[PDB]
Amino acid sequence: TVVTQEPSLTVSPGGTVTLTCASSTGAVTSGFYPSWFQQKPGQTPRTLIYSTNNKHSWTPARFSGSLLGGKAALTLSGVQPEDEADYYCLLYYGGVWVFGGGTRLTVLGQPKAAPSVTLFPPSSEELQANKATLVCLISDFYPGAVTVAWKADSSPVKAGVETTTPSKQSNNKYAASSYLSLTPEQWKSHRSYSCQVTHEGSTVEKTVAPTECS
Amino acid sequence: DTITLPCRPAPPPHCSSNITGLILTRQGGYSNANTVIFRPSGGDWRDIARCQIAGTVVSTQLFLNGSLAEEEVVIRSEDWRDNAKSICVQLATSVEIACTGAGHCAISRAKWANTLKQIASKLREQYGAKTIIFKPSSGGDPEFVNHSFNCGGEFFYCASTQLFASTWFA
Amino acid sequence: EVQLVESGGGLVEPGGSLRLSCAASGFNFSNYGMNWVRQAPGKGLECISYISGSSSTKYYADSVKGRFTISRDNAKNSLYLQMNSLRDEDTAVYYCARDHWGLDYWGQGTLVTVSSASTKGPSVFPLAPSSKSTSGGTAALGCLVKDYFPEPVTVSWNSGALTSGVHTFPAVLQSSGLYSLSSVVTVPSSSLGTQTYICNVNHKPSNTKVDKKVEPK
Ligand SMILES: *[C@@H]1O[C@H](CO)[C@@H](O[C@@H]2O[C@H](CO)[C@@H](O)[C@H](O)[C@H]2NC(C)=O)[C@H](O)[C@H]1NC(C)=O
Ligand SMILES: *[C@@H]1O[C@H](CO)[C@@H](O)[C@H](O)[C@H]1NC(C)=O
Ligand SMILES: *[C@@H]1O[C@H](CO)[C@@H](O)[C@H](O)[C@H]1NC(C)=O
Repeated sequence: TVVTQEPSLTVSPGGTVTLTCASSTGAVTSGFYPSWFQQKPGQTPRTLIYSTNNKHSWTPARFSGSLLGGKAALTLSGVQPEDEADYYCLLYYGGVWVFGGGTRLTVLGQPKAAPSVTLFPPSSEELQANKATLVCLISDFYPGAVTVAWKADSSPVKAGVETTTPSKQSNNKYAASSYLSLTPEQWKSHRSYSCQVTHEGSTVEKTVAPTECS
Repeated sequence: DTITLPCRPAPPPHCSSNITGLILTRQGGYSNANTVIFRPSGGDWRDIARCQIAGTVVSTQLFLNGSLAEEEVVIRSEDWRDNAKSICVQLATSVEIACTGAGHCAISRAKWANTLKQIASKLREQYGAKTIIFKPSSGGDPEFVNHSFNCGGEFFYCASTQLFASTWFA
Repeated sequence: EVQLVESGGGLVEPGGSLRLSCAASGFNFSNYGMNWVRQAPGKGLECISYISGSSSTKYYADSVKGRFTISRDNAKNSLYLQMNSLRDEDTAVYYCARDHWGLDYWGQGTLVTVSSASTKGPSVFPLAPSSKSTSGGTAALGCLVKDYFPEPVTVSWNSGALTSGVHTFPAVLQSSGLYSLSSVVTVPSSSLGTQTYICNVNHKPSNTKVDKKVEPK
C-alpha cells in the first residue's frame, strides 16, 4: 500500500498550487480521513488539514483540503514565501495510518541575495589545548550555492577544510559554515588567514591574524 | 416547537448542519424483559470512522453532513450481541440542526421525534424487543459526552441530552 | 495546552535496545490513542506504531514488527516505545503524536542514532568580539561547539533571553566522525561592556550542560 504525492512542485508568490495525494488501494474517499502536514526545515510536522478539509485554528485561510478524481487535494491559493516547506499527506486505512512521500514546494520568487560572511580566529582556550580552528560563517544568501576557499597568508589551503552544505534559514535564505583545522603552531606561524566565499560570481573575503589580540 | 441543544462556545450561523446519522451504545442487560436502553456512543473517534458514513465533518454522537441511506433508516453493528460494539444508525431523511449564534442550536421536535421513532423501529426489529429507551450519554470527556463538531476551524460542544431521552413502544 | 514531551533517545549500538518515553499533559491521556512516527534524516515521515487508549489495539509497521513494542501507562500519562534489535535503518527522529481524527498534536521529537561509535561531549570555546567583527556599531560574538557526538546540541544565549540576532549554524561531520557547530549573534557593540553574554550549550545525548560566558577581547 503506497500513498503517492508529487515529489516536487514550484509556484510563484501570490499564485495557486494544488498538491495531489493518491492511494494505491482504490480511490480516496472521505473515509480515508486525509491529513496534510507542513514541515519547514528541521521543524516538527504541523497539521494543516484533517478529515478531508477541516482546518485547525492555526491553519492559514489560504490552505484548503478537497477531493478530486479519487485523490486528496491540498490547495494553496495565494501562496506566500513562508509557505515553502514539505507537505506530507496522511491517509487512514481502517486503523492504519500511512504517510505519503511528501512534496517539496518551492516558492519561485526569492530575490537573489549576496552572502554575509564572518570569520572567527581560534580562541584562547582552543589554542591552549593544542588545537586551532578558523570558523567562516556564511548566511543570508540566495540561491543556496556558494564555494569556499581558504588562504594561508595569501596562498590557497587545501588540507583540513570542512564545509557544510547550505541549509535554509527561517528567512528562506541559505546559510553554511566552513571550518579550517590547524595546529596552534601553524596558526601563529603565518601572518593572516583569509576566507573567500564565491556566490553567483561575486566573492566576499574576510581575514584575521594571530597578532590581532583583543 | 423545537429541541434546544445548548452549545459552548456559541456556534456561528454558518455552522447549521444536517444530522444524517448517529452512533449509539446499548446499555448492558441483554434481556431486561422487554425494555432496551440505548445511549449516544461516547467512545473513540475510530468508532465513528468505522461507521464510514460520517463524511468529512468531524462530529461526535451525531453525524453531520454525512451520507444518507437510500430507502430507509439502516442500523449496523460489528456484533449486535455485544454492547462494546457501537451501533451506526444511518438516517434516511436528514434532520436540519440550525444554529443561530446565540449559544444553542435548534432541532425540529417533530422531525427529531419521527427520526427517533424510525430508529427505534429498526432497533426493535433487530434486538427483537418492544420498548426502546433513549437515555443521555453516561459520562466521558467533553468531546464525547457532548455532541461536538469542528466548524470553521473551531470545535463546538453541544449538550445532546434532550435528544436522547424518550420511550418508544410497539 | 496539549503537551507531548519525548525522552530517551540518544546513541545506541547496532543490535542494542532503547526505550522512548512520551509524557503527556493538558488532556485526559487515557482518552486518546497514540502513535509513534519516525523520520529518517533527509527522508520522509513513516508512521511506525499505534496504541489504543486502553492499550488493547496495537498496530506496527512491517519494518518494525517483532522488534518494536508499544506500551503505555495511563496513570503516569506515559507512552513507551521499546526498540530492540536496532539496525542502521532505525536512526531517525522519533515523534510522539496523538490520535485524534489524525495526528493533531506531536512531540518535539527525539533523535535516535544507531551507531557503534561512542558518546562524546562537546568542547565549547567562545568566539570573542574584537575589532574584526565590529561593523557600524554592531559586534558579532559567539561560541564554537567542537568535537561532540551524537546529535544534537541546543545553544541559547543569556539563559534563553537574547532571541534576536541568534543564528545557530548546522554542524559539520568532521573527518574524526565527531560533529561541531558554531552559534553566533550580532548585538549593539555599545552593550559589550554593560551586558554579559552567557552562551548556554546543552548536549542531552551526553548530559553535558555548559554555560560559557563570552567576554570582549
Ligand atoms: C478522564 O478519563 C478517565 C478514564 O480513567 C475517566 O474516568 C471515568 O471515571 C468514571 C467514574 O465513575 C468511570 O465510571 C468511567 O468508566 C471512567 N472512564 C471514562 C468515562 O472513560 C474520566 O471521567 C475522564 N474525564 C474527563 C473529564 O475526560
Ligand atoms: C441541509 O439539507 C437541506 C435539505 O433538507 C438543504 O436545503 C440544505 O442546504 C442543507 N444545509 C445545511 C446548512 O445543513
Ligand atoms: C454542512 O453543509 C452545509 C451545506 O449543505 C454547510 O453550509 C454547513 O456549514 C456544513 N456544516 C458543517 C461543515 O459543519
